[PDB]
Amino acid sequence: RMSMVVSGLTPEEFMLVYKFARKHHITLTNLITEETTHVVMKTDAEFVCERTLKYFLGIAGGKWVVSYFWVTQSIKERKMLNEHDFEVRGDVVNGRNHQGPKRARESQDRKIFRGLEICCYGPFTNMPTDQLEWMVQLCGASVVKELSSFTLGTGVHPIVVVQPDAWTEDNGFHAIGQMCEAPVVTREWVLDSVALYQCQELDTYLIPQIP
Amino acid sequence: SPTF
Ligand SMILES: [Cl-]
Ligand code: NI
Repeated sequence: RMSMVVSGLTPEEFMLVYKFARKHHITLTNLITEETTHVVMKTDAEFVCERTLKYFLGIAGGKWVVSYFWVTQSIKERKMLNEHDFEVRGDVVNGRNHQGPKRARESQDRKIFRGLEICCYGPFTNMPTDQLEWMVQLCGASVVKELSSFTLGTGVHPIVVVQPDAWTEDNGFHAIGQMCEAPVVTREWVLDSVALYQCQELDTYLIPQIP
Repeated sequence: SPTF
């Protein structure tokens, strides 16, 4: 049926979503999972939201990513309006009009990370690693745990993803190209890619490797 | 939630 999580709300606001859920027999939970059908975001007047994990796992799963205005309006009009009509256009980083969630809902047959082996390497922040990994699998990539366990051959295309911020070492991520043969890039490659639901030419994200 |  319908199962919701919310992102960016206040308790007051959450309470309104709850009232909504009660009226319409919609399930409402704290954590996002496979079953989650909807992701309710705090947006501005033009449905521009912030980027949060739920936001990403939302698009990645092709869930409904809908502005909080879906709720209040539905309450205000004593009935449940169309998700179609309140969907989030974009975000405060990737643009007000990119229609990410849209694409997704209609691309579950060709996922942006078809034929990719991704290895999320090293420490991350604000986002547990297994979640970033879950993210990329939802997009069709294949997760790999250790640099040395990329699937050699040609069949596939490997990629190492790092978040430089969270490192406590001097010269050590400039030198991944020593222990494997994959392009290296920042998390922003994935997040950006998932936001837009477009595969971002590695170009802008590559990290330079000590020969 | 953290934002990015
Ligand atoms: Cl937050
Ligand atoms: Ni190729």
